[PDB]
Amino acid sequence: WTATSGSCKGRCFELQEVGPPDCRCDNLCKSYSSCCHDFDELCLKTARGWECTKDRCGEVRNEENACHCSEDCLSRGDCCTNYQVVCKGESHWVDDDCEEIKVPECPAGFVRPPLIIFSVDGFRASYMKKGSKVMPNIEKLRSCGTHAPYMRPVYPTKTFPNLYTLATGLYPESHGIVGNSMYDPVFDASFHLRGREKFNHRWWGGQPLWITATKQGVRAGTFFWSVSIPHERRILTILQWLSLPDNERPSVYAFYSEQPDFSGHKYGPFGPEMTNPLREIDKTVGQLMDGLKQLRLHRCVNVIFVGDHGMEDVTCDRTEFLSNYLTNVDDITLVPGTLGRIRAKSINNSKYDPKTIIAALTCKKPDQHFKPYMKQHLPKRLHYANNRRIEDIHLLVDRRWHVARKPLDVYKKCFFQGDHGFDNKVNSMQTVFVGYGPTFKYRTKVPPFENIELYNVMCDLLGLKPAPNNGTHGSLNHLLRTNTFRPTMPDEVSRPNYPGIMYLQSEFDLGCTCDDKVENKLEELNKRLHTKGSTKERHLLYGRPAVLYRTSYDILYHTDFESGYSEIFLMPLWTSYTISKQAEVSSIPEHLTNCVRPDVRVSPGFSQNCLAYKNDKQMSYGFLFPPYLSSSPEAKYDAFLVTNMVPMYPAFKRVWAYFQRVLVKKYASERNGVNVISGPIFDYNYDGLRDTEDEIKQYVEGSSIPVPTHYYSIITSCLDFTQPADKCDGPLSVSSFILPHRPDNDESCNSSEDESKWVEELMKMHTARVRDIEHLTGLDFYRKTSRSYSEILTLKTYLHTYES
Ligand SMILES: *[C@@H]1O[C@H](CO)[C@@H](O[C@@H]2O[C@H](CO)[C@@H](O[C@@H]3O[C@H](CO[C@H]4O[C@H](CO)[C@@H](O)[C@H](O[C@H]5O[C@H](CO)[C@@H](O)[C@H](O)[C@@H]5O[C@H]5O[C@H](CO)[C@@H](O)[C@H](O)[C@@H]5O)[C@@H]4O)[C@@H](O)[C@H](O[C@H]4O[C@H](CO)[C@@H](O)[C@H](O)[C@@H]4O[C@H]4O[C@H](CO)[C@@H](O)[C@H](O)[C@@H]4O)[C@@H]3O)[C@H](O)[C@H]2NC(C)=O)[C@H](O)[C@H]1NC(C)=O
Ligand SMILES: CCc1ccc(OCc2n[nH]c(=O)n2C)c(Oc2cc(C#N)cc(C3CC3)c2)c1F
Ligand SMILES: [Ca+2]
Ligand SMILES: [Cl-]
Ligand code: NA
Ligand code: NA
Ligand SMILES: [Zn+2]
Repeated sequence: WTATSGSCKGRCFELQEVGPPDCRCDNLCKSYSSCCHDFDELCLKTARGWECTKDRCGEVRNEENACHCSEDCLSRGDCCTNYQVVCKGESHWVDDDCEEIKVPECPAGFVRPPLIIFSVDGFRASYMKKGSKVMPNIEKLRSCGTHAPYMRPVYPTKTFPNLYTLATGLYPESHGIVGNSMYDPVFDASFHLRGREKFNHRWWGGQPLWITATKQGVRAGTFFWSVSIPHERRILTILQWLSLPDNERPSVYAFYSEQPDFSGHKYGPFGPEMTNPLREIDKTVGQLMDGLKQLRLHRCVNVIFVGDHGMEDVTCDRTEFLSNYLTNVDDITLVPGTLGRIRAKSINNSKYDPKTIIAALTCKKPDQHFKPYMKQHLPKRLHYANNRRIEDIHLLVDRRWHVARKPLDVYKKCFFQGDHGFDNKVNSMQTVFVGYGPTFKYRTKVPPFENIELYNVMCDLLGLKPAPNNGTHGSLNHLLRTNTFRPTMPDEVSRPNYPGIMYLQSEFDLGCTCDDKVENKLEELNKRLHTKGSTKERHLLYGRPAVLYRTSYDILYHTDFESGYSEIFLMPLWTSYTISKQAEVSSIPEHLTNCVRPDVRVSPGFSQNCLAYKNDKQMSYGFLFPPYLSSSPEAKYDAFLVTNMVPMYPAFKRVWAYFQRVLVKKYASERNGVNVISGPIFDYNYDGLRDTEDEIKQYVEGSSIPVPTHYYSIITSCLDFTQPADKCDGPLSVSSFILPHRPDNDESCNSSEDESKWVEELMKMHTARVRDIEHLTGLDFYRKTSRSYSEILTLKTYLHTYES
């Protein structure tokens, strides 16, 4: 209940939220149906429109006008944004040459440059180039400020998950807005875009920027605008707040446009109808910049022009129907569209079975435009699993398509030509970033980066300490002129042991055999040197990874590779090796097919054994440093050490062998040498974080050998490919993957074909940031390069997408 009989007189767009049942006058009151009786009259004036004309100049103030052109409007702070242009011979900001803003140029009483976040819904990255002719204001921000050619949104590429990621620096699984639609089973409550339900605090985790600012004594304008407030009024309100006195004035502001997303859904991303919406956004930007210019703030304010997601071509006829797949279609609930989420229709139905639903959805039709996953099997780069609101069964839908339950859902709900939501690496989903102002760089292009990184920089821009978040603070220092955040490398927690030869062959009873009894002071001093690390600068090119948790591990050196071997998990945490352009691939000799060799540096009790793999009918093994890439027949023996062995399902060994035999060498050819760091990942609780030993759900049968959920590789080389990977003077180039360790290749519909037809496709889908591998392993990579730490942080956030 609201006592709407109070008044908005002198309260229009007040910053405090007034408590029920007293009537509100804030930019949220419309959404709560709680505005005072006179809110529209007083706070939503429209009389005479939004622009000054010559004949209004020097008018007598008339308080009913939307905005003013009277001589007193500047001190009142309520001129039309074009007042100075029309009435005072000034130029529009867009017509002014851009000139570097070397220092903030702020009016007295401004303690720091204010930040204005201009957020646009559905603004696809390619609009910056393709619409540049109709967006002169936005083109000026982009060209004169700092811009990325695109910015990567988060999955799902939907509005609220992405806006709240911008706000919090968190993945949707952590902030809680995991879709525009959600069921929370703990609260037994549903989230929808309609009504006031979405406003309930329980949906929104983490700490958004406006709360971060408030808690630390920086005042914030309100980030949510009711849909019925016109954009001209949003801009006027922000400009009015900016003329508040010092003590009362916010330092951070947000504007929001529902366009171009609204039209894009109707017309498709490049419908001819889309030019108008783009012009209109540009005009709104021009209003803001003109208004800042009037207030003498245009060389003071940092402006961020930022999108939430793009827009793809999607039409009703491109829908897959679960009714064509499932017999039981009425026993499921489906969240539909550009992603699918499935759960049981009724939690009383114990004939519900995820295993049979998944199997009925898997490679059933030759052109099938979606792929089913248990959420833990989704590419780790998506970070879309660790929340009770994410259903176990997920459908990744091909770009340009929808999934729906039954045909009737689509015609009793073509009425649309655009949509978004797809995998966040899809080009049509990429969105925009431009920063303009004293703290941003001048005329600077920066590589694409992920929207999860922005919260940190927004905190930097405002002098705030960010709340714990998923950005990597310092990874975007290259966007900034000043206010950089200079992180230190984390300290190593566990120091390695360096074991020498400590065990005789006969102390081992591993049930392994090797035909290795095939054997000089020339060639033995040499082998000893290798085992002492004489070739380590070749194979360990960026220093040893630091272990950031308490554990017990051994550094093991070899001619061809170096490893950090965990006595806890009985396998390497990491294995590092360099493969030059000239390296040659060989096979595993016939006599060495089943060769496994005890490592005389490591006790029996801290070794795997071959009996375990013989007895486990589901589990085989592979090796981390590939025997195929041995530098000599004698070196090959090192590759068969029990300390280089890792448990692998036969199905996964298909993938791994092809990567090791064929791809590594292909990457070395193309990249002029690669350095490879490979290892296991244990994430049984799918939280994106290294499991502790007591979190492991599966072992090689009868043993203490833990089964990895994933295997990773980090493949580094010289960004200037004229330099070989092992003699690189400059910046580095990286690609990584985190391949799921699965007992079948059901994910790959073409997997009965030759590995050359499907394995690299799998790998690309499981592309990763080095940073994702750091979280999953507790390791810190690139500790010793000649590069700046911020640059290394940027490298670590890099994602190789394979989009064109
Ligand atoms: C991306 O960035 C974020 C932020 O840095 C990372 O998330 C952090 O990860 C930490 C580890 O997972 C986690 O730490 C835990 O905090 C628990 C206290 O939780 C509350 O307080 C925080 C701080 O303000 C708050 O943010 C939390 O908010 C969560 O929950 C609310 C309501 O449910 C949501 O609104 C909100 O969205 C958020 O949910 C998300 O996280 C939770 C987990 O917190 C998930 O359940 C959701 O799926 C969702 O993703 C909370 O209100 C604390 O209790 C934990 O401590 C346990 O474990 C340690 C082990 O060292 C031990 O000392 C304790 O004994 C304790 O164990 C006891 O409880 C166990 C579990 O019930 C039980 O089994 C034991 O027997 C014990 O009794 C833990 O320290 C931190 O909360 C989050 N922060 C956020 C914001 O999500 C994220 O990891 C990053 N991702 C990647 C990939 O890098
Ligand atoms: C850059 C970060 C950012 C910018 C703009 C944001 O909304 C802008 C917005 N106006 N009107 C509208 O329909 N939309 C989506 C935003 O989302 C929210 C902000 C607040 C607040 N305060 C509250 C909510 C939930 C719905 C109740 C969401 C957001 F996080
Ligand atoms: Ca984990
Ligand atoms: Cl959704
Ligand atoms: Na076996
Ligand atoms: Na298959
Ligand atoms: Zn949309």
